[PDB]
Amino acid sequence: WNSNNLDSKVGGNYNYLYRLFRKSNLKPFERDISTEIYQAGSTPCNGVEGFNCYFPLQSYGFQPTNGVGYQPYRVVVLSFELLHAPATVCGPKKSTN
Amino acid sequence: EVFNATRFASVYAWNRKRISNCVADYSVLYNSASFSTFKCYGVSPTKL
Repeated sequence: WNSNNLDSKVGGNYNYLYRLFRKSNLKPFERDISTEIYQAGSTPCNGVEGFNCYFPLQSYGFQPTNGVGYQPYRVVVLSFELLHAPATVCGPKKSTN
Repeated sequence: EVFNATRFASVYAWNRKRISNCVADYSVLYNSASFSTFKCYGVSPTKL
């Protein structure tokens, strides 16, 4: 869903970043919270960024004065599996007889 | 000749060179170990 007053701040947005240049591809069902610097061939910096070092965690820039394509969108993904346990809205059904 | 020449031009009238109907490798331009600063925006210097 689109958020017009929840994440749309006047002074930009710096708490949300996205990986763009790192070579390590995030496989499904995994997580990586490492904040490193992209290495381009020689001079591996990974924290001492400089000559031939790029910032992969680019900023979004959420502002309420931008267009519909630049507004923040709060995204929630719901994964699961089946044939293991029921839920509530499944159906109210106890032992009948 | 664009890099190694006898003299260069100014900033108000600089040299304009177009690379057409040719092919080159950007691997030798990176391991020269002779450049002071190297910035390459828009694409990675090792994946272009």
